[PDB]
Amino acid sequence: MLDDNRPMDFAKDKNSATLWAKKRKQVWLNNLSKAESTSINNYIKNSSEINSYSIKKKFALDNYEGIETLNEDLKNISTAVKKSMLTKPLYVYYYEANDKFGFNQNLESSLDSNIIDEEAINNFAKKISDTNFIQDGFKDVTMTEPDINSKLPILVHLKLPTNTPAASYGNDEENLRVLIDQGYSLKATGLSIVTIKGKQYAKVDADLIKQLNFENDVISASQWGEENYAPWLKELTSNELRDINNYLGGGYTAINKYLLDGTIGENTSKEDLEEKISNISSALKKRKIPEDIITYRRMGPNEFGLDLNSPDYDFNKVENVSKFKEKWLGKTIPVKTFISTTVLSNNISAFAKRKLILRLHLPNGSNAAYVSVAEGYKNEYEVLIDHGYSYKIDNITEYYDESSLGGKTNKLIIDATLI
Ligand SMILES: NC(=O)C1=CN([C@@H]2O[C@H](COP(=O)(O)OP(=O)(O)OC[C@H]3O[C@@H](n4cnc5c(N)ncnc54)[C@H](O)[C@@H]3O)[C@@H](O)[C@H]2O)C=CC1
Repeated sequence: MLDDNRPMDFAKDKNSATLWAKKRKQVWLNNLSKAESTSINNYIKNSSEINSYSIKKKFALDNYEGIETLNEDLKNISTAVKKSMLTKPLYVYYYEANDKFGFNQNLESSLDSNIIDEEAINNFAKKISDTNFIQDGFKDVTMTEPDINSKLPILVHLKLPTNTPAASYGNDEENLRVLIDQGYSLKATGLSIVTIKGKQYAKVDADLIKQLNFENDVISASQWGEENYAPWLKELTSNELRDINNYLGGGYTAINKYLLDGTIGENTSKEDLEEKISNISSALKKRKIPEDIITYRRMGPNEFGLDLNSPDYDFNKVENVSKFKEKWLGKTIPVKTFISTTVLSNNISAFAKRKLILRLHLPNGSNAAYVSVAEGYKNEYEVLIDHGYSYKIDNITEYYDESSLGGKTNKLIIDATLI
């Protein structure tokens, strides 16, 4: 009922925005548990810390204790906002940085700070297409077109669909914000220039979408693999099953080395390698990925032309993160090798200290399989991707892994699209 006579978009009508939010926020607060009241209060005081923490937690090792009360806030904020789901779409607004669209070209013209550079905006148009932008942590927004200057170059005009958990909160009763639950992504649906207060901003029209992404959800992940790839396991020829099994159990080292640059062990044969590759690849073509899905990979430095002892690989120095972002952002990288990925965001013991975390949008219809359906892959959550695809690099986001086992280092989250 609270959405009855509001529009989908309040535009600049700050007064209508307020009336709607007030009645909504009052009812929602009286529906909260004390633990939820407290956690939403914590989100007002330090939303940044909480959101940063959600990232650390999801990419952690299994035995990650973390910080107790922020585990609580993560849960309570999530259950809180689910008590305030929209009954019809709501457009919302917020100023945004270059970073969140993986864009590092200045959008301002050099001549007039009020005027957007034409070639910049053209590259931006290319860059934001064919990409779902994952939004980490919670996202709080506003109800109307901002009326004040921004130092940021972009205005996002974001459509929240029906049933989005989206709660009215805040200290300023005449400018209540909207608190959006975890787990969502952004898909652009338009680009234009808007002029607010004499200045031009790049306006991104976008839809808020939900991609399948299990993060730490082990029960859901495996249930998905079983349902979608047990028949696949049934149909494997003997040799296909054998050589998938060889690959998985340690054969990958020699197989991907060979795919990468043709290396053969002296006791190894060329023909054995080619036969193994042909049986694995043929297997990976038998049942296309049935729905868009995020998968993850702890990547070694060699995958970006870096050695473990290369100086450029020290991401604890600000300068090295910048030159890496300079080098790979927007780039398409061919992948000659099979790609071992995991559908869980969890760090993995054998690869705990790798600094490069792939977060891959794996499209419907890709030649890949949930191989851990096979017997004796308890605790394995692998999707294996056919060789010869490519990475479109969408974004690079740093976070700091404080853990002793993780390597007490900054690490780079590489959002990418398989093409
Ligand atoms: N790495 C991961 O996140 C996952 C690993 N696994 C399991 O781990 C084992 C595979 O270990 P990995 O080291 O991931 O195998 P891999 O053959 O992909 O990696 C071997 C080494 O070669 C490098 N490399 C890989 N692809 C390359 C390319 N295109 N160009 C240049 N260098 C490249 C890697 O950085 C790594 O140092 C398998 O048993 C698999 O089941 C399973 C799921 C995910």
